[PDB]
Amino acid sequence: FQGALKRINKELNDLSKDPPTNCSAGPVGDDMFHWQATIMGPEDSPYSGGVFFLNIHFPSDYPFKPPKVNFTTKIYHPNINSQGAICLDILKDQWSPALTISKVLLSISSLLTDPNPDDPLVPEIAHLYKSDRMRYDQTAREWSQKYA
Repeated sequence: FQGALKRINKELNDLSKDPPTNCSAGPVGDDMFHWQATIMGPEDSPYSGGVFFLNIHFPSDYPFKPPKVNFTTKIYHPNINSQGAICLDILKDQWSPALTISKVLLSISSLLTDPNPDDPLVPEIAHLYKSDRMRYDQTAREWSQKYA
């Protein structure tokens, strides 16, 4: 998309002018299609105080295809797997070119507060979330401390 860079520039400027709460992101190096992000664990969650890094790759077709967002920090969450993949609706079928990386980051932060156990990337964690929520919560706390 001859116009993807202009849009990533628009978004860089606005994540700068009006940043998402408990989040930051920006380019890494001379490669504008490659961002990194930091998300602070939300306080009303077992991720509280944890500091999570994310890798972002904008597709050549951006904003028509969603960014590919991966956690680089290890994390115990039913919608996030070993490779850092995030099962999030707006990264998949609910993407629109009218969405922004800021909105993506805020939805990820909401996902940390409110997991979706019924659309899991990790079945065992999802099951523990539904059946013994404090076991999941304690582990999420342990992992936040060890890895984040």
